[PDB]
Amino acid sequence: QISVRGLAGVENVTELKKNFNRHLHFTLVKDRNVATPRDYYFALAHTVRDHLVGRWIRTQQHYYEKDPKRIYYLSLEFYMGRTLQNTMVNLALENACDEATYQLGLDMEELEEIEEDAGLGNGGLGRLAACFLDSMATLGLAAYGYGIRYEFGIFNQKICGGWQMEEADDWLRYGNPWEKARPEFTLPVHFYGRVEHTSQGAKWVDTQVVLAMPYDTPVPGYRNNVVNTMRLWSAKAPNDFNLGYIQAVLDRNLAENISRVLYPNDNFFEGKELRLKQEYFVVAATLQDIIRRFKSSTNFDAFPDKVAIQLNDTHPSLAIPELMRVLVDLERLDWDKAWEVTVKTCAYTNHTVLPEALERWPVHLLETLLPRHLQIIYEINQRFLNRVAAAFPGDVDRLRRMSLVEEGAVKRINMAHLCIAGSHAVNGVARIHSEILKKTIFKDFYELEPHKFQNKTNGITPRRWLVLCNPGLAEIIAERIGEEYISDLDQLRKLLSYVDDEAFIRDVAKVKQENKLKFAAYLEREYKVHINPNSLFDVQVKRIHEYKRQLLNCLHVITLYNRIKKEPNKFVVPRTVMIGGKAAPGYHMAKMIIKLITAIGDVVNHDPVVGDRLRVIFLENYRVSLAEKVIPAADLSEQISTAGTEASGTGNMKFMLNGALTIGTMDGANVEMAEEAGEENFFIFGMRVEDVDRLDQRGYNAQEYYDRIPELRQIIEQLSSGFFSPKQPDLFKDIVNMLMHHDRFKVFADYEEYVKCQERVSALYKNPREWTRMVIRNIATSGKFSSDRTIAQYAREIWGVEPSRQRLPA
Amino acid sequence: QISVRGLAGVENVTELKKNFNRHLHFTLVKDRNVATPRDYYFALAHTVRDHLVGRWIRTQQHYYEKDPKRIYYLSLEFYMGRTLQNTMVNLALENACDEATYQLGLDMEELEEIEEDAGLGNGGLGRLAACFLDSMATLGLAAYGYGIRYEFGIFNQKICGGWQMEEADDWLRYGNPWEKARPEFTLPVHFYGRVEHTSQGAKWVDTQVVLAMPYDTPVPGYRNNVVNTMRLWSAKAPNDFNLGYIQAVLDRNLAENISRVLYPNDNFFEGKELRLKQEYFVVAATLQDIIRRFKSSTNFDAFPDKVAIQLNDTHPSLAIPELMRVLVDLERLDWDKAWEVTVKTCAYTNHTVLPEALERWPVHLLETLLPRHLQIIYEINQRFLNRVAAAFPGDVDRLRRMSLVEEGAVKRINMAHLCIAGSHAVNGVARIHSEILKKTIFKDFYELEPHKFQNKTNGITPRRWLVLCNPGLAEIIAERIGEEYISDLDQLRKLLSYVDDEAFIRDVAKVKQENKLKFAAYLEREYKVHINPNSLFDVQVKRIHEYKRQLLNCLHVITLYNRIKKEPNKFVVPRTVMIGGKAAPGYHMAKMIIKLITAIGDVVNHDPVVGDRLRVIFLENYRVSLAEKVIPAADLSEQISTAGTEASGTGNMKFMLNGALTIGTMDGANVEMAEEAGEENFFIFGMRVEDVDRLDQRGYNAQEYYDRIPELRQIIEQLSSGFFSPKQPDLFKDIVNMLMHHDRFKVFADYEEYVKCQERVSALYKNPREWTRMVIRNIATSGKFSSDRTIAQYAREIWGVEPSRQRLPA
Ligand SMILES: O=c1cc(-c2ccccc2)oc2cc(O)c(O)c(O)c12
Ligand SMILES: O=c1cc(-c2ccccc2)oc2cc(O)c(O)c(O)c12
Ligand SMILES: *Cc1c(COP(=O)(O)O)cnc(C)c1O
Ligand SMILES: *Cc1c(COP(=O)(O)O)cnc(C)c1O
Repeated sequence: QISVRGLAGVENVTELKKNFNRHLHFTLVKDRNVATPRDYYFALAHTVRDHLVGRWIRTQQHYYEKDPKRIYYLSLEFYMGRTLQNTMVNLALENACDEATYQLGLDMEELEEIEEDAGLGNGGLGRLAACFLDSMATLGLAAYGYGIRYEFGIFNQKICGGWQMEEADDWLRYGNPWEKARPEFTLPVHFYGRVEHTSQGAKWVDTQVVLAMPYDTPVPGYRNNVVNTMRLWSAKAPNDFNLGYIQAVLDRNLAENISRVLYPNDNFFEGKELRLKQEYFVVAATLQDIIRRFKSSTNFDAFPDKVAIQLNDTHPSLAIPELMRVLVDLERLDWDKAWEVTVKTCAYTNHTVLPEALERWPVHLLETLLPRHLQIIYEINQRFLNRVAAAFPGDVDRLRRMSLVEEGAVKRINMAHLCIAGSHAVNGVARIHSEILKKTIFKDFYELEPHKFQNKTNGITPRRWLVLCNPGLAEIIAERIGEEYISDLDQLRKLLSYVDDEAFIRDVAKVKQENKLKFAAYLEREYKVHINPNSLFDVQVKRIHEYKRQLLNCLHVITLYNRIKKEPNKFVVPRTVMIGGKAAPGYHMAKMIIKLITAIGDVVNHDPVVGDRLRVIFLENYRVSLAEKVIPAADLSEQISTAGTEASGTGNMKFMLNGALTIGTMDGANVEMAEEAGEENFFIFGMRVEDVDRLDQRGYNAQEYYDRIPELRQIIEQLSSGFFSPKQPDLFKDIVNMLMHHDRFKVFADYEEYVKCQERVSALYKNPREWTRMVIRNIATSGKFSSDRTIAQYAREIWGVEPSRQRLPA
Repeated sequence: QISVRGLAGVENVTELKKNFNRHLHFTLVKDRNVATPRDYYFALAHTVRDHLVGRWIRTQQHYYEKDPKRIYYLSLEFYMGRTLQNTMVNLALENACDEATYQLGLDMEELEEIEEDAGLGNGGLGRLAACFLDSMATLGLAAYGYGIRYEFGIFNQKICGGWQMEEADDWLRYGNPWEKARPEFTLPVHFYGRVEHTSQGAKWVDTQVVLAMPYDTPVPGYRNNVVNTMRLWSAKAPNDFNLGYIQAVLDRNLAENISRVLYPNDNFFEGKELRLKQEYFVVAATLQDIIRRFKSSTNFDAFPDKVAIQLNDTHPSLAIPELMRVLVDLERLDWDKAWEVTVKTCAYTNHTVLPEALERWPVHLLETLLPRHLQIIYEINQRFLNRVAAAFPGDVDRLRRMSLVEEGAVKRINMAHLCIAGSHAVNGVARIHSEILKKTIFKDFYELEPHKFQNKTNGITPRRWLVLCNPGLAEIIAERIGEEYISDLDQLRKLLSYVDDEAFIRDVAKVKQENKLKFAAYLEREYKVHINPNSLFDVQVKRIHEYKRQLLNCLHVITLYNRIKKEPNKFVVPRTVMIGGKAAPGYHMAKMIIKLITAIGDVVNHDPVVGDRLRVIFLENYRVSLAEKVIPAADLSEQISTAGTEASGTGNMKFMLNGALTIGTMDGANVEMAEEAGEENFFIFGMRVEDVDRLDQRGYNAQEYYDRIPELRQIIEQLSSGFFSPKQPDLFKDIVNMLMHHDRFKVFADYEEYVKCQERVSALYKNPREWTRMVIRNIATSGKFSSDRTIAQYAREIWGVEPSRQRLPA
């Protein structure tokens, strides 16, 4: 149908049909009389997977012979979403499979909808990992993602009476045709036990063993025939485990719980033992696999020339003392040489400055669980602090601030400090965030080793985030500038020369229109709710947090509502306000915010005076595959975190790429995006970082805003007095109370500027031609935010490897 | 190579090679450079499985169109062993696969050794189920085996210091290429809850739900292109299960424990709640599948014309009240019509008279777990006892004896009584066992309903138990009488005309010789132990029990030893005594017997005066695949249970078929085997049933035997005084104590006759020609003990369906 989806060659189509029928018969053991749509999905998945395997085997063979430096991307999260369409897109099979399926009388698009998300992450950090794997394969890097094969990923969110309920996400129930179990490469991981000192050094003894079984998933590059591996470990008990009889067998569950479930906290540290076991399990099994591969080429001097380990946040920070343990305890290198190798191997990416996200493990946990690692940690600390003492003699406060060991009722290890001491590079994830690392929370470390600290602004894959989810937009762009921009997104810059082209303005706006009709329809089918597709689609989708200020958005929604009620007969630009995202299960406040949103929707959606001028929708179960649908359909992207709190964001980038305008604060990558498009092409408002700091220095007093802004006061009164909750008048008193007295995120301080700026958005939307021209300027300047750019910068400035666009042979 | 293994056609061999390489590449994702022997096994398994699927789909389609009466064989155990070779044999692919593998430079026989046993049973009862499935498919019956997919089958047995240690049997670790998950046919099973009575009848409410997910395994008939299904249920939690968050997810394990592990008791009842859950889980999920299939043809009158349910022991006895529950509570039939349908549907096979095997569930367990079933049970009981009252008026003792409810400190349900009341047929498993059911333990039931009680003597499949494990013997038989005997074992009778044929005597004896060399070699390789292959192979293999009298065998071994020590320079026929089998984990006595055997082996195998005249080997980890190796190699089969205790046996039949002579009591099927071969062709000794009864009537006093038999006294003194355990002199005092004071199985009463009869065996073994002639008479008369005969008798006299040897089209 559309060109970017590749060729439907006669031969190709015939082969796909025959392979489909082969899998349906031999793999699924069905005929056409009994097959369900699910059977059909699986037959297609197996047919497509068969095209990946030869390329997978050739790529892995290529790395064996050439022996390039290998990149190991360690993460507790890989938020992959669906694999089938992505695989078609990257192998250029999309149109052929469309044709083949059509001719067997099936709708490929219906079969696509049957695949479960691989929801092995919370939000930004795990989706980033997924984008990075795509980019590493597209750039020909010898890269491996390593993580945990959780049996249950992020919970499925159901809204019941306006409250979130969590259901287990049983994503393996029907099988995963993408993974290959590799039970032959099972490795032991040790826990508990104790340290004995011999003449022969320290020995870690009387440990409990858990086995780590790896599952490999192929990661295809974009049309280059490279297929890299994502390896996820599963926990299995040893066969002599516990070994009355029955209970010993049933107790195998305690060891296998390690890989059972993803912790569903986004940007929040919970100090539970099972989480620490997860962290150690992935690090220990991964390092042994790393060392094994290196030995198949005694001489550890070359180890950092052959290996890079990237730590995605501090979650795999134990890689540092684990690598020391192996080099010192098992390979018998002396301390200083081991440390040298460790530092040159490891690099740390920080993802947040929020203090509640920082991992600080109680010493007594590490003592019981990983006694040897604790000793290595104290030793790292001592040698590190001796270096601080020598550079800053007499500065006793600096020593206490920089210690890996924090004093207190409970002693704790600061995992961020350990990552910094034990890495040759530390990066933040957007320019302002990296600056903040240098000026505030890692200032002391920056003064000791300025050379360690770098920026690598985040990006997103234009494969998933444009060609896959927005084929119509991909197509009208390709019609003008060709197809090359897909692996070279800077080429979108060529579109600035079409900003005054009537046919292009028309086509951009038509795509948006088609995307909106398609989403409006999807809302009706799967969730029985009726929207005006001529309204402005005002979207905020992301995890529910106080720092993300879904609450600021609510205040605006209520403001529009109160303006309509006051002047019912005035014209207003119609809007559909869509907010979606999951709350962490024990995050009470986040759960109250979901409930407030549904309560506003209960009042606004049923008021006959409002008509179809304003609708408030809560998008249930927000996840990667819902993002693929709602983002192409958006007009306005809400990115309204208090300046200084969103390290980067990546949602902001998805929407820029897909033809939405942005209203946001100067936070995170919003700053770079505004600089790329021009500030006049962006809806910037609110305090800057400097403003937040000024306000904190004299004290934030929310009452001042309440006293001076009558629109704001009316909103608070409505909330307090039961307007949004007639059956429980005081239902929202925690929200009000927090806003008036305990708001770390300064919702009221940004309210006036926000509402004003929202009026400018409305004014521009009345003028379709100028809106679409500003959109074109956004899309045309989104090149920088390709994760292909990000990855090339990690490769050159951290890993010391050269990216390559060369295709391997077919 | 050998004819019975089928044709190696040029085309067939070429296709197998290409399919092998396809699976190695696409299914296993390996090339020849990285593949392990395990990879090679899997490639072959997938290649062979592909030949089963078309036949599987055609067979199941055939049953849909013809709609024959369907047989449902319900069992908590299916002891399948390995599948690959059996599948080749039944599809006539064996020689082609041999050729194909050879040409790719692989030894098929090495790859065969890599497959794990499917060890989903304890012993005789579960192997019987496996033989029956083979026979049902060979006879063209529309039959389904239903059971539980246990994650851990019977434990792997390791001998450590002469003691059994149990290790978990993780048989799915590497995947099972034979099964097909069928997650779309998942069904709910209910537990706990309570009964409400409406005007609308009783309703079972507030239950916990566990889901039953089915896995299907193909069962191929012998060269008839029929492939039947074995469906095993796995337990899964519902997604809203429990649904802090993490703990709720981890607690999913409590529901999934139902299918985790096989209870490793053979012929012993342990009244634990988890076992009752297993029993209900398989019955509830199976009945719903049965009813569903029946409805896809309101009218339950025809239900027994379309369905037979065979209960393999009382383990699925809850099928009876479950079927009542569904008919009465859900379909709203009146009681009497439901009962009529239930009785005509169900049939019960009893497998033992040992009282410790009888299942008697405490009322309080059923009350909590299955409150509605308990009410149906009391109602069944009441109506049943009213029928007894009317036939035997005034006989109040009969009422108490026949009750389904036993009185006592703890009230209990007698599951055997329930099976009898609720079945149109009850059978024992050998002629004497069925007679004993009529005369002793079910006498009262037999007087009420004589017509219910039948015999169906057990048999074994000559596919696994001859062609597969003993191809050389199969071949020299086929050379004389052709190949037809494989599905018509009565044709072995034709061999009596070769009893005086020198070439045939020579070939029978040569096969035995080859089998012994092959086993002698296998002992050396895999277990480092050195045997004389010119000795008599004296084998006792079976579960370790007191009733099976491994101890009587030990006494004989020690007797031979003491005779050699007394007259070292006398000639004796050399023997290798091999004893193997597992003990139930908490069966202390069974565990002491294993230890005694190893202790005798410690003394006998290291005595230089004995030389290679006597060896005592404990065969570790006895299981189906070890039986396939040791049985073809045996000369003498020990079947020496106290008369009246072994309901049938089936091991006895395997050895008869494979050219061993038998020494045994008149117990079980030994009686029918002796009657088939002629008593002069069998080594019969010991008390008959009548003798045991006479001895019980006046009191068994072991001291009398000790006082009168000096050989016996010396043995007891040696045991008592530490001869077999120098480091712990009193190690065997429980054994001695039991033998002298508390022996229910009368080991001493049979000792003298046993030793004498063992001398006759030795005398015949000195005369190779006459030994082999007696062997020929055994093999030639083993026809009756084909499970094809057994199954044809169940089909005609219980199920009311006609067996068929017609082949379905290819
Ligand atoms: O996920 C959570 C995130 C945050 C949070 C608060 C302020 C700023 C950043 C993150 O607080 C929490 C507090 C809790 O008691 C809890 O159970 C949680 O799961 C969270
Ligand atoms: O499996 C068992 C079999 C028998 C047995 C004893 C005499 C006749 C038949 C069977 O006794 C037992 C006693 C136990 O205490 C025990 O834990 C067991 O597992 C068993
Ligand atoms: C991109 C993405 C995120 C990150 O969104 P932010 O707005 O950067 O917080 C979270 N969840 C999903 C499903 C995503 O696709
Ligand atoms: C046949 C068989 C049995 C039954 O043997 P008996 O001598 O009848 O008790 C038990 N275990 C295995 C592995 C078998 O093959």
